[PDB]
Amino acid sequence: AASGSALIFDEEMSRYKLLWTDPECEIEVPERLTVSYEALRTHGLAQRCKAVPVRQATEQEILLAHSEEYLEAVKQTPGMNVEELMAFSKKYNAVYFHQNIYHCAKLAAGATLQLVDSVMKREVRNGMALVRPPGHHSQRSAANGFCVFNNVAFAALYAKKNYNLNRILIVDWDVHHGQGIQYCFEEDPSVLYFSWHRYEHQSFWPNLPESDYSSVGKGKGSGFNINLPWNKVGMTNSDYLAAFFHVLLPVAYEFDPELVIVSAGFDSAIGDPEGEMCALPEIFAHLTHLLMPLAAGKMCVVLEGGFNLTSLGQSVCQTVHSLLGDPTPRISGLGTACDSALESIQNVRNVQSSYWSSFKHLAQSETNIVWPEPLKRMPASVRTVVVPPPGVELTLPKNCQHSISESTAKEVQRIRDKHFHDLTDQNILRSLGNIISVLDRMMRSDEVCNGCVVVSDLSVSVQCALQHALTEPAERVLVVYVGDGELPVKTNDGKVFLVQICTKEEDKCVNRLTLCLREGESLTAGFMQALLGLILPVAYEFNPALVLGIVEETARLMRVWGHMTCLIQGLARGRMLTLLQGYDKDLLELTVSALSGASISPLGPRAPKPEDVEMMEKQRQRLQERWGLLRCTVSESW
Ligand SMILES: CC(=O)NCCCCN
Ligand SMILES: [K+]
Ligand SMILES: [K+]
Ligand code: NA
Ligand SMILES: [Zn+2]
Repeated sequence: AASGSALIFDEEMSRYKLLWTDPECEIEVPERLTVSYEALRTHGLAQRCKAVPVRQATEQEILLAHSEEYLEAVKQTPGMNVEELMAFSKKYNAVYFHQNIYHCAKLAAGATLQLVDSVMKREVRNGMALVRPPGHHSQRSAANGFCVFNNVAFAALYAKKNYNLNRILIVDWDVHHGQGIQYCFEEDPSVLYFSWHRYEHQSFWPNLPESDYSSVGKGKGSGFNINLPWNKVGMTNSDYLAAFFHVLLPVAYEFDPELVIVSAGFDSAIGDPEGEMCALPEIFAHLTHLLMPLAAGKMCVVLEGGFNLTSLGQSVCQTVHSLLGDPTPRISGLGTACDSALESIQNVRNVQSSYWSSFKHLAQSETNIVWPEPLKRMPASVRTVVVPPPGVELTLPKNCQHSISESTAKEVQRIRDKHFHDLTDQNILRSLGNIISVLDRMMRSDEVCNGCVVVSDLSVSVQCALQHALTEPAERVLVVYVGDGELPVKTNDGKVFLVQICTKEEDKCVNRLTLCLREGESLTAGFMQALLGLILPVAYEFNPALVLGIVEETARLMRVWGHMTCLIQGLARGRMLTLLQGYDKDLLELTVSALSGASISPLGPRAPKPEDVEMMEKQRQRLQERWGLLRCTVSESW
């Protein structure tokens, strides 16, 4: 199984720049690359990546996406003087040429292809290419918007040709529309393109009618182009995460790509002069994290734009941190998307409702500048500690470890002699020492991040885990419970949110999300739909300090548990304690595997039950006034 993250970079791509006055182009500078790599070096991230050399894209590789006439014309720019380079540049929109830019464009393209090969040959899990010039605006026969050749379009076409891939997802979180990518694949259903972008009702460059939400692709490609226009500046973390939970992710997990390519422009970050958005660099840690369960983690991140040298370095670092599996930073202050974003979100969901299962219920009435410096991120010495039943030894990943001090044993006796007088079952009393011992390593030590304990008696286990977390203190605790019945969990004072997956149904508490999913073959689609559209929005807004997972022994869990514990590690810096009632070798191994940051096997294929969709939207109705990140329509004003 693949391990490690590639970092592809070369100083040569910094050796072309603008040679005449042009305020439109002067923001695209060599230092974008140098500042980004040096930021990775400063924080020790570059040294943890597998360096892979750049190469030149060949002529034949360039012809995958560009015309012979355009290549031939660009191939002549190395021989041009300054006056001739200016005249050549003025044939195109917002792009400049330089004696060395043709060379650098072939390197940017070759670097991208190197990244695709390293990931697809399983030599690395994932990676990032820091390249200049950017690519996503370039077109079959035109340079455009600082881009000469379309690096990310190359990558998808190359992955199709050489690895026979049938489904590729391109995520373009740059603040500009990648119209070159859209045109490239607009008729191709094998490539799903998603783009958000500053649009302002077509008044923002590149001012194209087809960058609007109504361009869904053409022909056999209808539905595989998703545009989410931002019609006001100042979009925040909440807007970006609402886009992901309510548009991108439901479509991505349904599509089930075999490879993910990110057009990663960080001009969507606070401080950027082109974007004027307000999302913090930390959000890219989560945008990366939320996509990593796709395609068994095979993700190729390719630099596009980003022009505030400081937000640029910090957002690059947050992305590589997540590629390396480091714990995600906590995002505070999340809430409803703004009205203009909710309007863009409802509009794209409505037009896409003809093509995607997650949105299908919408089609019928019956169903319907300064910001703080990012904190340090670093992997735990031992990421995951495990406490199997006594005697059971397992083959653990190299970053896991098996489980009991005297300090702890006195605490268990104190807890026993106060709250469980009649308790003598020394197997339960063992698990209490394990829970307290594991939690203390999780909360106190930076050396342990999360853990999993097998228990026998849920009530005493859950009470001791929760109460020990709440007095540490962990300001807030998110409980995720798979099972029926009521637990010793009080959700009245706002310190606990309880997500419960059951079979019965329910309650009026707004600190509680109960999901009664009908048994059958459609539960996997239903669970994933609840996870992305309900569980994750609430969990993100709640912002817990610890996540407590609980699985009843009586409980189609194996198919989705791994996706949940991977995605839920976006909360609480990955600090999750899972209690498994009873020994199940497979469930315990999958839990440890996902907690430790291993790749998750893809879901494959379908469509969920209408009764389940109805049940889920009733929950959204009931909760979205308190938890606004749940909202995916504009609220009705009085
Ligand atoms: C790569 C990129 O972000 N290009 C933006 C072009 C701006 C034109 N005003
Ligand atoms: K974009
Ligand atoms: K397409
Ligand atoms: Na110009
Ligand atoms: Zn851009």
